[PDB]
Amino acid sequence: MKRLTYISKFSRPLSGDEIEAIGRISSQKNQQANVTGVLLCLDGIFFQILEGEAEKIDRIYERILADERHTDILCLKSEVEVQERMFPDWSMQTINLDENTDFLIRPIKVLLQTLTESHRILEKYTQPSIFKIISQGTNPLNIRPKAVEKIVFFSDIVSFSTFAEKLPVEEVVSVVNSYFSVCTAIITRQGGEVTKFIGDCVMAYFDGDCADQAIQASLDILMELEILRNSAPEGSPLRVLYSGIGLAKGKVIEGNIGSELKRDYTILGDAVNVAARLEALTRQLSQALVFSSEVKNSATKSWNFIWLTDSELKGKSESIDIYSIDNEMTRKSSGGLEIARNIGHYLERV
Amino acid sequence: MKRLTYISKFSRPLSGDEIEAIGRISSQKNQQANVTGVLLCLDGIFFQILEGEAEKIDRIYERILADERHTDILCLKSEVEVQERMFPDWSMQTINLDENTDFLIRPIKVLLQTLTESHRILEKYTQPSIFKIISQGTNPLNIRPKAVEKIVFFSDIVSFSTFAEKLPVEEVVSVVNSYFSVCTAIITRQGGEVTKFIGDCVMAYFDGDCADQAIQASLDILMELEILRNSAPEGSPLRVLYSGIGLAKGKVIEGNIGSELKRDYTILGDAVNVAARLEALTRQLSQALVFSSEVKNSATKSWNFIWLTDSELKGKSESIDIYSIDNEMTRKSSGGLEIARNIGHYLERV
Ligand SMILES: Cc1cc2nc3c(=O)[nH]c(=O)nc-3n(C[C@H](O)[C@H](O)[C@H](O)CO)c2cc1N(C)C
Ligand SMILES: Cc1cc2nc3c(=O)[nH]c(=O)nc-3n(C[C@H](O)[C@H](O)[C@H](O)CO)c2cc1N(C)C
Repeated sequence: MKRLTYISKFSRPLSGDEIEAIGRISSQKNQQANVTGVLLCLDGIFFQILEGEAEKIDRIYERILADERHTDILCLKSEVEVQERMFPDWSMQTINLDENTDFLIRPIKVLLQTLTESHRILEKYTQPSIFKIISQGTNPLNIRPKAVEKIVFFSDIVSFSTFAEKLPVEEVVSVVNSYFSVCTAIITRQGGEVTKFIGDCVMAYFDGDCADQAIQASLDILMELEILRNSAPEGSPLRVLYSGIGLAKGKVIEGNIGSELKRDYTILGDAVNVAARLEALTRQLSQALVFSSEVKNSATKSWNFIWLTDSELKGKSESIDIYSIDNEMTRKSSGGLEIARNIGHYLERV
Repeated sequence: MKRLTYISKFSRPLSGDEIEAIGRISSQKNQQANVTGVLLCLDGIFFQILEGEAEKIDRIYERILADERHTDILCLKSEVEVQERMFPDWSMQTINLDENTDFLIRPIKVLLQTLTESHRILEKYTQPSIFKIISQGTNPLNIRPKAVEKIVFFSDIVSFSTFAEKLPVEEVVSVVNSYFSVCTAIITRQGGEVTKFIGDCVMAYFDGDCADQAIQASLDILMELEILRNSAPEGSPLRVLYSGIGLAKGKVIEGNIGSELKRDYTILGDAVNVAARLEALTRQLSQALVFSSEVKNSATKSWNFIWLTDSELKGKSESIDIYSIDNEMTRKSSGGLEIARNIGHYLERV
């Protein structure tokens, strides 16, 4: 079978009566499906273990995930090869530790709480792909390195040094984090993975056969930033936030790369270098979005490709043909590269 | 008072009798010091909460940290402003959950275990500075951004593309991770912080008044790699592993930078760019280690500085004077940059 173990946070307060009530209705709809498990709660935190049929389990959990009485739902463990059940006795036993006064459950309550808020902290510092992998039923640390084709995405803020020059530290961080949120949301919805931030640069990747998603995610980012600029308060740093984006494609190594005590599940390869180099040429080329020939040809949609240049770098000494896409949004975003050359004054007066 | 909460792993097996025995001797030496708390164990994992006087607490914990009957000791929480005690009743009560059969502690045992291995996984993906900050009694997520002077360290592998060209993926990752371990150990012991890996590049920083530690950590790395090369098996990829290092100094922003769901506690500033640019010139300059004028002058030891060049980049259009240090190790390491231009053949035959 499949055994899922998750934790979540109360969206708003709940009383034992509502908790127990969710317990009962849980047990019933569970008995119907031969699903077994436990539900605990401790100071506004839910713990649950559910076991049963794969298709059954995922369907319950899809409903648990869209239920608005809890949030920050995180799968701690997914076992997909289960043959045994740990909670044969309960369709959905519920244990409210808040009310518990028992002598040994007490020291155990404060451990749980401390373990949990700690885990919550680490979650915030943890790459998204790690929890994906965990929810797909694998331990990230056990994945062997592998060669894979990827589209690599690289982006940064135009004239970011002017920002950090002129703005108080809290505004600078605020601006960068806004940027990073915009990119991460759109890249994730489009099926990609944001893998690293460095300075004000985003690095991400999509599966090798997803050039169209890479390009679209990028056009969407340009669009989102345009909404954000024209929507921002008067004098806002935000009104002159502009990005350059660079796309490349290549075979890369995917896996656990790092020192002994600290690793990233990430990629490593020539395409990472190429995408970064491409993004850096967006100033010279006056194109907010630049990508390689291979990204272009690997694309299968009717994009309005424009040949930009024949350019050198690296490497093997061969010139690489560089492309963008011509439409209202890239034109506006490309014009924004010029604007961004001279925002020091504007920024000065925030 | 101060309340410390940590978890650790059994270095080797222990029986309840040894566990309880550590409990008793714990309770006694604790009663002596007005220290209170709890010790739990669950399948080869120790949980402990200790409360008492700051100087008392740190002294016990210094002894706990160097005790070889457990490992992977991680402080989950440090409270330094405590006025109340949660475990007034026990100098060191011990609760072995392994033996427990109680009806509700049972579902609680499997939660603890799952929460814990999960937390263990995330630890591996988590920056070192986060646990430092936690052990110093602060929640990393609550630290406001701040301007600070830093020496930024940047390093990478010479001709790394030849490696990823010629070597199987497992060897490539093995080689990079070896590199990253060597740098991280030495940078950490010398008081610095490795903050990010990107491709095969390390980025780190030291406090602004620690140029001497920055330089020494770097010389030590060159030395460590030399030991590693000349110590490696015949034909090993390792025997042609070489690094270039770049040091810069400047005022930077330190803080939580990232999207909503994923952040790094890191730095951001011109000095980060400058150090990277400096490291890239190590090929041109034929100097394994290059650093800026400011790093030099901020240094207070009798280093054997050699002026390298007057170089341009960035930025503000001003030429920056670039330095290295002249001794047997930098000379050997600088000669290694030439060697590394032509290791494709050697690597081919591994
Ligand atoms: C902690 C918690 C546990 C839940 N467990 C279950 C569950 O085990 N089975 C189930 O069908 N539905 C559940 N639910 C919610 C149910 O999916 C929905 O109430 C109904 O099944 C939708 O018809 C749970 C909800 C919870 N809330 C408080 C966040
Ligand atoms: C789980 C565990 C808890 C410990 N707790 C304590 C403790 O609470 N107080 C203390 O003085 N010493 C301890 N110790 C170890 C002691 O520091 C040393 O045995 C002596 O104090 C050194 O004289 C603990 C050791 C442990 N091992 C099994 C990893």
